[PDB]
Amino acid sequence: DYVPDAGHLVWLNFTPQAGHEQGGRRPALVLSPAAYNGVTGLMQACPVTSRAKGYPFEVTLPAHLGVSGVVLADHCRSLDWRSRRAEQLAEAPADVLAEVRGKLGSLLGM
Amino acid sequence: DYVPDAGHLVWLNFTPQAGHEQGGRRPALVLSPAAYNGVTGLMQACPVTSRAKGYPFEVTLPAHLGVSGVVLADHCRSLDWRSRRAEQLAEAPADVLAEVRGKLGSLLGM
Repeated sequence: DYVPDAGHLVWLNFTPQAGHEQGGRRPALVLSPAAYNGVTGLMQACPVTSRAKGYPFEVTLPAHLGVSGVVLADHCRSLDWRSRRAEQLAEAPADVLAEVRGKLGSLLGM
Repeated sequence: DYVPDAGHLVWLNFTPQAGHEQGGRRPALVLSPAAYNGVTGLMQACPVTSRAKGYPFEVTLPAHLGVSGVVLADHCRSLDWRSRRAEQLAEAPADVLAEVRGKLGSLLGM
């Protein structure tokens, strides 16, 4: 009965995807709250990749979480987290969630 | 040489998708700016349906844009717009963009 909540890092399959969208099973930083995620079966989450290109939209995860890679803030997507088999991994610190949101917000024109 | 820009309504294939994610070929409201869209080949956009479910995160498109329906603000996702074959259709008015952004921002925890 796990419902991802905002700030959770979950393992999720980003496949299926198209083109340059992130694919593959990897952590994902959940941005939407569990109340939405649980009522819809969807969530907004950003994939984490170990193939960091060092660009500013990549938000690094503190080593303490045990989740390698960077959050690709700009790659946030509406995801069916049951279909994509979300599995809880960890919880990101508030500052990572704030940085990802600020960067994604700038991308979305907020 | 079209690069989608923020506020554009484009026709796009939301397939491939998983599960409850919005699929199908339909309009999309682009939120991210062309500078990003053109450098990455990705964009953040929300799907449009001409058949509203009647929920608050739908944002109705005004008449006379030649694209009708509602923008599903909560279904925004990072999309490879070349893979999904974005075709420019129209430009949404600033108030639609702002309402979509405000709704999506609430979803994303901003």
